[PDB]
Amino acid sequence: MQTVNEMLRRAATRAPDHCALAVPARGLRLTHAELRARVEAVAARLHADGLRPQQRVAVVAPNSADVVIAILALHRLGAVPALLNPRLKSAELAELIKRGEMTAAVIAVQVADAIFQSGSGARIIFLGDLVRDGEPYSYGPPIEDPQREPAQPAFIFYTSGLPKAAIIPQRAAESRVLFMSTQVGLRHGRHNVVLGLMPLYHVVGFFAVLVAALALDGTYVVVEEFRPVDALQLVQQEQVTSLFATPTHLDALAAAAAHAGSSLKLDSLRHVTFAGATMPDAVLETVHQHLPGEKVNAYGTTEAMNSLYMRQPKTGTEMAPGFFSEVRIVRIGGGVDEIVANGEEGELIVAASDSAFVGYLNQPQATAEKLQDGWYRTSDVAVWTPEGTVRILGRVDDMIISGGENIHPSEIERVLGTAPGVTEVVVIGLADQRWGQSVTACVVPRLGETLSADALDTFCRSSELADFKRPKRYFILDQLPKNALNKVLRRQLVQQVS
Amino acid sequence: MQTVNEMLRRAATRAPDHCALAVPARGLRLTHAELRARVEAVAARLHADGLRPQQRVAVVAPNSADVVIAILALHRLGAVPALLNPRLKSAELAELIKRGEMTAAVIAVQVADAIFQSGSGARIIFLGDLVRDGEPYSYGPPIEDPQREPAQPAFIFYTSGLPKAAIIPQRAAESRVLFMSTQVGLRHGRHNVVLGLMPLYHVVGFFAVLVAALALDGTYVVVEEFRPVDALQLVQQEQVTSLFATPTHLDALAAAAAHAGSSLKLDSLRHVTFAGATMPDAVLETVHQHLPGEKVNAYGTTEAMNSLYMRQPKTGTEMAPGFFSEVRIVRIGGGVDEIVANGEEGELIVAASDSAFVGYLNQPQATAEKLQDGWYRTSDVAVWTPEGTVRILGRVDDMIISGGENIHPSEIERVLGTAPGVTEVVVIGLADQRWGQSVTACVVPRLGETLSADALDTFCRSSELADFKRPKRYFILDQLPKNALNKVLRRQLVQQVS
Ligand SMILES: O=C(O)c1ccc(Cl)c(Cl)c1
Ligand SMILES: O=C(O)c1ccc(Cl)c(Cl)c1
Repeated sequence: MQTVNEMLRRAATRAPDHCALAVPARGLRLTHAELRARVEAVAARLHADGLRPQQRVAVVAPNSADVVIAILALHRLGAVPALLNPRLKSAELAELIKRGEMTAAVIAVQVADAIFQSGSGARIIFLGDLVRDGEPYSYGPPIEDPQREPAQPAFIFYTSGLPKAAIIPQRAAESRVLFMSTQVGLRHGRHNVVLGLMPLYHVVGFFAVLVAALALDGTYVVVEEFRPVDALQLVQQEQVTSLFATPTHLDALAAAAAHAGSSLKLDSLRHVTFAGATMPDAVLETVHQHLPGEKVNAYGTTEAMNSLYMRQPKTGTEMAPGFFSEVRIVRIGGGVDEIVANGEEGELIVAASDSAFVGYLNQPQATAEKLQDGWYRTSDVAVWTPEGTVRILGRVDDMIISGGENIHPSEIERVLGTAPGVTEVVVIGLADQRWGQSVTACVVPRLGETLSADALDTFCRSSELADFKRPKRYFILDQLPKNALNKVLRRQLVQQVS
Repeated sequence: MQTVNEMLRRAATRAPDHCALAVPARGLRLTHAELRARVEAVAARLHADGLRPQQRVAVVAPNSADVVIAILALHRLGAVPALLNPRLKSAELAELIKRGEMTAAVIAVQVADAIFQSGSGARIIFLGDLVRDGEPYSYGPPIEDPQREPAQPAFIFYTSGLPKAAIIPQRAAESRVLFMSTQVGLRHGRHNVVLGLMPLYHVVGFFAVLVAALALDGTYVVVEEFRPVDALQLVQQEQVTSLFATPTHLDALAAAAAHAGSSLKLDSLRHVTFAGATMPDAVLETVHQHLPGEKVNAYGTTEAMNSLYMRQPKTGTEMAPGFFSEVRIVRIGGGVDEIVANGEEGELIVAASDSAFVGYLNQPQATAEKLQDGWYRTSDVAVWTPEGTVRILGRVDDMIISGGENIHPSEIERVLGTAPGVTEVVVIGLADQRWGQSVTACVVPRLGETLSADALDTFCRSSELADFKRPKRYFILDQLPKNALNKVLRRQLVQQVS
């Protein structure tokens, strides 16, 4: 295998004086050699404080040169980084670190108060005490490089109840990186300038963006806070070659690009990648119109990384498997061998091979639901298009079944979201009748505007929606319950209105 | 890990009806699904005949759809293919199969007589008895897929005394393929049409060309016999996207392209790759002038596959390490830690990691000379250019040392090869004086022409060669002893003239 540490180590020998990390904000740059030296010193220092291989260390911080150093430091030492969204509640993080039987928690954030106070036996470490603006606090001699095994735990990332801790084995790193090469077209070389828009607590943010940038002997441009025009300036100033960004980021960037024109020079940008299954047609339309480079839509999971893709996508929902991947669509709640007839909907399952997680930390029931007989079960519904591509319909858990009929709220949400006066819409099935459940739309109006159940129904009737798909009821609301990091709490909304 | 068989298996699920193998000669095409079915049937059939996993099977055949089937069949069964240049002597092949304690030999070639007659206990199998023009002889039920281990032997390839049998472990396949992606820029997709110019008994021919083509869900175009204009027609007719070819092939192709013009449409060709360390400037010049696509010079070995490269090369001798690779230049005949001062010549050594061979079959002395402390020793001399790239000088074994001075015959050969009237030149050091050895040129004249020691000396004196580098003596010959498959027997030549 080639571990993260090895990939970065090897890169450093090939390009020791090339720029690894650029923070144009802080006027900060570090070469590959310089980035190693800090990874080594922060490593030795943690090791001098008692930290040993295989011990789990929480990391809770916004993106920064300093957290990159700390994370690779931890990995280099041998410890297992558990990367947590800093947007979680104090209560939630404290609980996850408690449940994770974690040895320490590297933080930058009162959240510190909470950890102490949860009972958890985790030594609270402030990121600024380890490294500041790329400058580490050094003490102790250099340390061993511990032996790493292919199935051994390497990194922990959390899913989208509470988030589950997916364990990423050592042998997963390489294909978690190289799919950026086989699917997206990135190649080895110092031409590589990669914009760090994706957060580091997400597997794409970490493997596909940070580690890929360094392992191809390129440069990772750190972004602490996303501002659309600022980011487009970075593309121009840094000669950015690729960006991987969220649907929301791209909408921002496309419109700023449009309301710029050839004001900004974006020619260096050859790759614009995104997980755009949930991306509305209109945004995608603006992406092709107003941003340069080859566009690649990508489908993946925390659990198995990349499973599908499309170069130059027409819709955001249909994609095909790439290198490393093997995929099936099976009857919902059936065995991994129950393939569906072509054109019938089912669950997307992907082979659980090198890139796959080895289980959810301390949750073997969840694991046995998800890893069956060598497959990973996405919980996503899909259909095989006549063109031989996979169309993603929505989550199994959001699927409304009304009068014995599969209805996917995301479809309806895409239609309703275009209705004049609508700012947000979530479609849910109410425990009810006609039967099983009834299609219900919950809609927030634009600032100042009214909405009408009647007018929205009229709008739907003029749309493409098949009859049975149309909402039977409308609730107009000032707000949707969003404390799963935005993400709507579909379950909790149902409770609120029923 | 992802083994050859797995890479091809997975591809077949993603692209079952896409064309895997095209033989435009025989008007033959096979989809990925169809190629699996024959691999399975030839597998079961060999297994029904007694063949078991880990048993070594010799393969001696020119390139063809049929040998591709047989080789993958053997691999799929579990047997270990030992691929041998069909241009070797009957005596030599019989001896290698004897030494290789090989269970059977799949052949297409009197060579059959010799094997029987060498004592060797190897069941002689004619390729036409297993599969004919893509059509296999089937019998027996389908068979198990045997368990494969990362360090377990997978394939045997022979070096350039007699050829040594380098054992290629299961875990080597992936990076032996994916360097075509990280260095050369190939990406996954059915756009991939790969021209099979390289022979299948060479690791590039096999991993970088055949397996890469199929594993990226593309098409391998079979070429039984290389004809320059024919091959350029194939590019046009088949929409070839990449070719990997020898220096000799490219010279042919460039001149045929030139003596064609836009007669031939070559636009589909995006990648022209070559191992061009020994490639003369003039040929390279014609390659950039007359062939399209990005040109990539690549350095590699049977033992460790790809170790260096250059996009858009200016000379053929200077290259830089890519993804997977780690490299050093050490003092000749010294420890792997004896790095040289920058600008001093030494031996190129490359880290022995996933892609590396695990040893030479039945030759542990040779192995211990070659695999030391985690490195693979190339036996090639190199220098680090001030630009931070590796300049390959020539083999350690051809290096002439005259008056305590390193002289590389390939350099002198490149100069002398341009001298009017010279068809071939080999430079050797004669056991002699001034001292140690004396630089001697052996030159074959062009058909009908004379050569003069005096005129060649005059030519050299007008060249770039530093004084001490100039040949002290000239032997004009009608022929150079070439029975190491062309390749000159430098040792044997020395004997002839001394
Ligand atoms: O969380 C996701 O959507 C996700 C996770 C991993 C990958 Cl590779 C992708 Cl393309 C998407
Ligand atoms: O035999 C060679 O020259 C050779 C072997 C393997 C590779 Cl990858 C290359 Cl680029 C060249």
